[PDB]
Amino acid sequence: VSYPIFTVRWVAVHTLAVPTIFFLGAIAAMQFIQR
Amino acid sequence: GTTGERPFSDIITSVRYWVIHSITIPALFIAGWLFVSTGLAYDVFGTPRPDSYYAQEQRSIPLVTDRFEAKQQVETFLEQLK
Amino acid sequence: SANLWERFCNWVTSTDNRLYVGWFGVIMIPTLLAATICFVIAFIAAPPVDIDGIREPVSGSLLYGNNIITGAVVPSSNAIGLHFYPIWEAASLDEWLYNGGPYQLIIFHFLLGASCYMGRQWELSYRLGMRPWICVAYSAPLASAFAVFLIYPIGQGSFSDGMPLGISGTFNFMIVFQAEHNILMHPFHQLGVAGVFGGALFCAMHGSLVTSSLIRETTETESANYGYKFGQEEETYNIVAAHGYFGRLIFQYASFNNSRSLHFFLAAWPVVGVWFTALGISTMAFNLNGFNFNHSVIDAKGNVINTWADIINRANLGMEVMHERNAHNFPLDLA
Amino acid sequence: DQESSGFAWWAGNARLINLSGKLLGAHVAHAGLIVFWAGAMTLFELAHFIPEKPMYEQGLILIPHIATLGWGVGPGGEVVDTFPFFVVGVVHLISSAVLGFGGVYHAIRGPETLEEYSSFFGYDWKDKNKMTTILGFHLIVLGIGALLLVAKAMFFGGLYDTWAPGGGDVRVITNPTLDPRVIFGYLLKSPFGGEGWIVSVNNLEDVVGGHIWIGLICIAGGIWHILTTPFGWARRAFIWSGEAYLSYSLGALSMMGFIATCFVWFNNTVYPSEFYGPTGPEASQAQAMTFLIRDQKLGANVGSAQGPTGLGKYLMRSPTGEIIFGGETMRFWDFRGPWLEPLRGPNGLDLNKIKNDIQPWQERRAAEYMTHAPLGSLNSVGGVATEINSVNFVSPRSWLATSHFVLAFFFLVGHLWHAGRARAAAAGFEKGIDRESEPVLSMPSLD
Amino acid sequence: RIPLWIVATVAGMGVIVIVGLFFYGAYAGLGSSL
Amino acid sequence: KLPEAYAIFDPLVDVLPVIPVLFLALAFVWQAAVGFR
Amino acid sequence: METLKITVYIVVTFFVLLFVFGFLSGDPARNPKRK
Amino acid sequence: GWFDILDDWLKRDRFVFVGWSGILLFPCAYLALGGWLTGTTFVTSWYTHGLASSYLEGCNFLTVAVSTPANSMGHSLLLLWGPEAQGDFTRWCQLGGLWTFIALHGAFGLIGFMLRQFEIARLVGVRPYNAIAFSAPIAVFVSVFLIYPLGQSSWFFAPSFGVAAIFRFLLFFQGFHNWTLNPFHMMGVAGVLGGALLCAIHGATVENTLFQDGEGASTFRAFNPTQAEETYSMVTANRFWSQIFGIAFSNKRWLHFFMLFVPVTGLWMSAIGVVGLALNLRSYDFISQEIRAAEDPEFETFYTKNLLLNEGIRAWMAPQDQPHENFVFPEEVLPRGNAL
Amino acid sequence: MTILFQLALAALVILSFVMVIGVPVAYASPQDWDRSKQLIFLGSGLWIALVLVVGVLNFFVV
Ligand code: CLA
Ligand code: CLA
Ligand code: CLA
Ligand SMILES: C=Cc1c(C)c2cc3nc(c4c5[nH]c(cc6nc(cc1[nH]2)C(C)=C6CC)c(C)c5C(=O)[C@@H]4C(=O)OC)[C@@H](CCC(=O)OC/C=C(\C)CCC[C@H](C)CCC[C@H](C)CCCC(C)C)[C@@H]3C
Ligand SMILES: CC1=C(/C=C/C(C)=C/C=C/C(C)=C/C=C/C=C(C)/C=C/C=C(C)/C=C/C2=C(C)CCCC2(C)C)C(C)(C)CCC1
Ligand SMILES: CC1=C(/C=C/C(C)=C/C=C/C(C)=C/C=C/C=C(C)/C=C/C=C(C)/C=C/C2=C(C)CCCC2(C)C)C(C)(C)CCC1
Ligand SMILES: CC1=C(/C=C/C(C)=C/C=C/C(C)=C/C=C/C=C(C)/C=C/C=C(C)/C=C/C2=C(C)CCCC2(C)C)C(C)(C)CCC1
Ligand SMILES: [Ca+2]
Ligand SMILES: [Fe+2]
Repeated sequence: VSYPIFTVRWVAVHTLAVPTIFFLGAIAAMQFIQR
Repeated sequence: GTTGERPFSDIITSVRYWVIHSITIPALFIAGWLFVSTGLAYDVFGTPRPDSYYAQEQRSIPLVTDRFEAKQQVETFLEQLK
Repeated sequence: SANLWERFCNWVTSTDNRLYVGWFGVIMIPTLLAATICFVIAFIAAPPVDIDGIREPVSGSLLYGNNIITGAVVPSSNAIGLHFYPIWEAASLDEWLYNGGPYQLIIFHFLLGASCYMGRQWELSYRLGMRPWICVAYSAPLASAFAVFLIYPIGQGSFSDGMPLGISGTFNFMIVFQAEHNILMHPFHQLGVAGVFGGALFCAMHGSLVTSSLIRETTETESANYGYKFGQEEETYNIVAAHGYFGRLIFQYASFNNSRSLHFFLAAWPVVGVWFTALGISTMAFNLNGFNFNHSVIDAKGNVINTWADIINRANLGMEVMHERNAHNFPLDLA
Repeated sequence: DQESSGFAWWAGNARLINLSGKLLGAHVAHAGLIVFWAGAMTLFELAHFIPEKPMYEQGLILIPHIATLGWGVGPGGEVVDTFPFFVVGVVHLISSAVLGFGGVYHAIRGPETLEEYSSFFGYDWKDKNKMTTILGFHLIVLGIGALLLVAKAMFFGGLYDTWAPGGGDVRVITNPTLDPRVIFGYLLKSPFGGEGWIVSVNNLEDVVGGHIWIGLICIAGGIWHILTTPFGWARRAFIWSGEAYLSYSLGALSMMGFIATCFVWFNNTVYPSEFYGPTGPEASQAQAMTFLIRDQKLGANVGSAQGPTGLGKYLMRSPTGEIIFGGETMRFWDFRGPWLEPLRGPNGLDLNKIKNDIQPWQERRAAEYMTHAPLGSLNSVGGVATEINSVNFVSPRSWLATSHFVLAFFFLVGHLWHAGRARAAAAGFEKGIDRESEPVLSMPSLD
Repeated sequence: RIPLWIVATVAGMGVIVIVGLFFYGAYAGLGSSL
Repeated sequence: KLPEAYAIFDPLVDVLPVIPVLFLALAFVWQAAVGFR
Repeated sequence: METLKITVYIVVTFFVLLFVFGFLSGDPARNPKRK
Repeated sequence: GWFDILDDWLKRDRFVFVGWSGILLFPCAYLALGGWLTGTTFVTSWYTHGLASSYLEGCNFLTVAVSTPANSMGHSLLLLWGPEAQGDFTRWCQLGGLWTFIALHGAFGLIGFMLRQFEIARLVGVRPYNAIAFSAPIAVFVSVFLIYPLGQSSWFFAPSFGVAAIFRFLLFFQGFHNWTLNPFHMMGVAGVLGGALLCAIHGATVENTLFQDGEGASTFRAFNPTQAEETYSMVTANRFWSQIFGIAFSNKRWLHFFMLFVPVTGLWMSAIGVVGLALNLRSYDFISQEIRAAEDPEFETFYTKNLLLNEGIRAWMAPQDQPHENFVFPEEVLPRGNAL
Repeated sequence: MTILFQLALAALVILSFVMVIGVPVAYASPQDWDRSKQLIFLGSGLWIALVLVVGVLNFFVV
């Protein structure tokens, strides 16, 4: 089939995906903040 | 029933997908890592750095005590922090 | 005849007896009647019972100053501990009552019958040629009644501890348990809540959805219920129209469509979850308590920064301190 | 195998209910994970174990077992030589490769059915006899194992003895308790307070004698079975199904699982407490010991001292009259331990002794225990829930008893699950009610 | 192209790592008790 | 207390206990590759 | 008080007996059709 | 005229339905779950209360939260551009703006999601007993996170969006309101707790009453997602229970309505109760008991016992839990048992 | 002596690792189950010897 590349669902799946990873990276960074 | 639009099983399996994301994902991960790493996060969200809760003494908590003049109050609170 | 025993065994096993007395039921029946009858009397009339070890008798019965909400059957004494205190071990009923004899009689009996009640919940299924496992779903509550009435005491060393048979003393068991184990902060309870909270959530869903897709078979001026007939041939609602909506509420695959796969998720979620709380009480029975984050997040100089975990503990101390005011002689609560 | 032919993926291992060859590899491979563990973990313990720091203060649970058998301990459980530990740990870690090799092999290369590959090893579930045989062997295998203990005690080094006359220390038992009376007594002893059940056993003579009295019973059975078949009632009683066989053996374990959770939580003898922490009641006892001493050694007259309720802070009586320790501890007046007995008399804790026979070794041992009671959080933070951080510790006695109640329980659930399934797979309806012939539909209504 | 059973396990072991780095953070971290 | 010689294995010795968990996890990788027949 | 102990045991034994035998009485048998 | 062109677009059967309702449900919902996730890892509760409430501070999943605003704030909406924040986003974060932000957005988010259940239902043509059922949770959240506080002094006393930050809200209630003794909470429980029992006894009854419609054991497949005969036997079930509990269903239509009424009703009673605690109109004591215990010092019931626990919970907690009150309780005042 | 021993014990590690990935893939891959028959026999015998070697070498060290 000829499925589209950018759909409404893609807008959704990214609004939660992009922030998350951004956070998982930020949060993974704290593990080294000390004193 | 009615099954529409680009499927996930396929998309996850698509070589193009990882081509595209094996840049984006870690990009975000390192982008946020720096958000904390740089100490930017702190300043964005007025969150105290381990060395900024009480100035050497003041075993007293910096508690906002009134709306309206609330902000000016917080400012001076950081002030005292020397 | 044909030797009454042969016959007896057929009645006991009758598949068509109003109430299925079974082989398990041969115990469940007298055990539960001893418990239930002693409870009902104990709760109405019954002297104050020296619950803790001291001599500060607590009255739980109605005729002694209580109402349904405050009344209860008080736990056997602490001086008794884990020792077996039946009526014949008392010098007189009065002794038996003052020391809390009724409790032991009532719980050992309820736990015995409630177990056979679990066994009975299998026997009948077998006798009816149906699949088993119903009795395994009921092992959650039982496991919780076992934890709270038998396991917790075996750990702590006395039946004086271990939830008392009464509405308000049940709240007591809790408010104290917290202070002693910080349960709200234990994985097993949180799973207990996800189970009990979740269970309800889904009970509303299932009940909701189905009701929402009943097939029009009644006027506007007559119950929707009449649209169904006991034992009727086929289904009574559109399991596809149901999924047709729920699927679209969240998203197609984030939904059910297989009655069997849906109904199992209904009996597994709360059962698995409730099992855990039973395993929590049974676990915290040996003093592996909830999480402890008191004085974490310390700052740069060493000042303790306090997190919500501390306001918690602060309220827990208050409990720890006032509870059993006259029963302590030394610094640490190791019992 | 496949689903559209066997069972279902998440039910995989039942696809092997009839493929003994593989079902052997399953059993072998697994029986390797256990050894592997026993081994891999003992070294993990040892690698961290600190020669002179209480074992209980180091999260050990395997080494403690080896020590109790009398291996590298000496007086008071002094951890005299670590080697026996290293030794035991590795042997297992290797024997895991062996067993591991068998499993992987027997469940892949080897025949997936012992049918013709060897008629002696092949087996039939319903074969109400080849089972009684296999059982028999194993029943003998266990017996040899039990007797091994008696050996380690009566011949090779002895075992640990908290009750050691001189004081905790390895001791060679040479007077096993023979005689059914004493031995079997423990069998029908109430499990309730005071008279404990099997969990009593306060001396190694009995532990040893009791085991001697086992093979010479367990093997006696291992034979009787390789030489017979279930009688009449036996057959018209149980369900002879592979799954059903499992069930019975499932409940078995579960039942013991509790008997164990109780043992490690109450017994002082076969769990030294010098290697494990102090019993729960033990610690609640020692806090009184600690303060009956501190206050006496300060002017107080403990015998007459009267507390807030009128019971006497330090000493009060039990329901049967014995003089015990006061406070909530009135519930643990059943605790018996080395450090305390010398203060006991014929009517209970004697005053004269207490008043002037309390050696320092007790005052500090009593202190050690009250500060190492079985209390802590999940994240291992020793003490009451309201305690502050530092001193992370959780008694082995807790960890053990806790884990096993979970296992023990779930297995009882497991028992029902299978005993209930195999008991209906037999009558044959474990897949649904027969539309065409619903038993219910042919039964007189009750109304 | 890329198999499911290989996209999974990779990601799976992946999250086991980040969630493990988190579990390490419990000790040593700021949320440590030292 | 790991005899000196072997003390070059500390790091390894430290990880061995977890291996067993892995098996259950590998058994899931297997079925995933076999498409959960 | 002793008499009460006797009674109870007699009573408890009666039922414990019935239970054990009742199952020994070939329970598997009781069901629609034991395949 | 284009309204329709739009309506058409919105009501298109996509992966994730949208709808007019979605023009509200998503803008908010996300925006709320988003703020939580933010505040949970980045913003602090130091100027508001006096604790670390996020990850960046050292808190873990259990101990983190988006803690309510200072008491001195009042019932102020805390609009980023309002008298307080004065537009400054960061300070907004410090005074506790993130709380009213989550509260209010989540609020309209539950309004949105219900309209959805009502929009999708109208379309797909089914009865709306799922938007009706969902009123139960609106009640809970609308009374516990909105009404309650509006009845007290400020927002500072509302739950705080945190795991422990809630367990605290629990104990506080037990300690100051003596909630567990409230008939309305009791019903609340009786419903959540029994709604769980229904949701598990029914699930098990169905699964162990299934007819055989397959050959294997994994009977999940035996169910044709397509119509026809019931998959289990209601007749056999009704029989089981009736002989093993005396009572038993026998009207799938009633059974499933009960399953909607039980858990829904109980959370409603649960709500009414709290609407009461907003005015401190609690069910704290039984006077008949107090009068007796005042006069006779030997009268003790599990009732009185629990009341002392409360005295303790308040005495020791209050201080660090209500900073704006500058409480100072000398050790000699702290009520305590013996020894402990 | 330790050189010998360490490297000896270190051999028993890599060989074991190799066995582990092998034997399985071996038994599982009929594609030359005649070649591995040999190979495996090597690993097995060799492994055992290695163990026995390290056993004795341990004593010359500790
Ligand atoms: C004593 C050993 C034992 C043995 C040999 C068996 C053997 C069997 N079981 Mg039983 N079972 C047992 C104990 C045992 N069981 C117990 C104690 C329970 C209660 C929980 C069950 C519950 C049970 C159920 C519910 C079912 C079986 C089934 C089966 C059969 C198929 C096996 C299978 O489906 O594997 C596949 C296994 C898996 C899907 C993976 C294991 C998954 C568990 C839940 C994970 C636990 C892992 C670990 C402890 C937790 C991880 C850490 C956590 C903190 C994240 C097989 C005959 C099935 C059957 O067909 O019955 C005849 C079936 O449906 N069993
Ligand atoms: C650890 C315990 C365990 C064990 C011993 C077994 C054993 C077995 N399983 Mg079960 N299984 C388990 C857990 C276990 N399973 C769990 C948790 C699940 C749920 C996911 C299943 C699900 C399952 C299914 C769905 C099926 C089986 C089948 C089988 C049998 C055939 C094996 C096979 O097909 O391999 C396939 C071969 C491979 C792809 C190779 C796997 C790699 C090897 C075995 C490991 C090597 C180990 C180690 C790394 C090396 C040591 C080497 C050293 C000694 C030199 C075998 C008896 C099958 C069956 O019933 O057959 C009729 C089947 O269809 N199992
Ligand atoms: C490894 C364990 C083991 C196992 C699994 C078996 C299994 C079996 N034995 Mg063997 N046996 C063993 C060890 C074992 N035995 C030993 C060590 C000996 C001593 C040499 C014997 C001596 C022996 C004899 C003499 C006989 C058997 C028989 C049997 C078979 C059926 C009998 C039966 O189970 O009745 C189950 C029991 C009852 C119906 C009685 C219930 C009533 C009692 C009094 C109460 C039990 C209550 C308990 C104490 C409390 C806990 C209960 C719990 C639920 C809470 C069965 C295959 C019989 C057979 O068929 O011969 C081959 C037989 O006649 N066995
Ligand atoms: C125990 C907690 C509990 C939770 C977490 C919960 C959750 C949910 N229930 C839903 C539905 C339902 N629940 C129902 C009955 C019940 N639900 C109950 C209890 C709960 N229900 C109970 C007791 C009942 C009575 C039986 C019904 C009848 C339905 C549905 O029809 C519906 C569903 O579809 O079923 C699956 C889903 C609605 C999604 C949504 O509204 O998006 C819109 C809103 C969003 C995304 C914003 C969140 C809004 C809130 C106010 C903000 C919270 C703030 C943070 C995001 C999170 C807090 C953090 C914590 C640490 C405290 C959602 C998953
Ligand atoms: C069938 C099957 C299965 C299973 C499996 C199993 C169960 C396995 C096992 C395995 C095993 C069970 C293995 C083992 C191995 C071992 C080894 C390989 C070892 C080695 C050792 C060594 C080497 C030693 C030495 C040393 C020392 C002395 C010191 C120093 C250090 C060291 C460690 C080096 C699965 C699920 C996957 C899937 C399906 C099928
Ligand atoms: C090294 C060594 C040794 C040995 C070893 C062994 C024996 C091993 C084994 C191992 C193993 C045995 C491993 C394993 C691993 C695994 C893994 C890593 C897994 C993973 C998984 C995952 C990640 C999954 C996922 C998923 C999901 C999430 C979803 C659904 C689907 C799936 C399932 C896909 C010795 C001792 C000699 C010494 C030296 C060293
Ligand atoms: C606030 C705000 C805003 C916005 C924002 C947003 C919208 C955000 C978002 C965000 C997000 C959206 C985030 C996220 C994050 C996430 C995370 C961080 C996650 C994590 C996770 C995890 C860690 C997991 C894990 C697990 C579990 C739970 C279970 C199972 C298993 C596992 C292990 C996998 C604005 C500008 C308007 C304004 C101002 C305010
Ligand atoms: Ca190390
Ligand atoms: Fe239903």
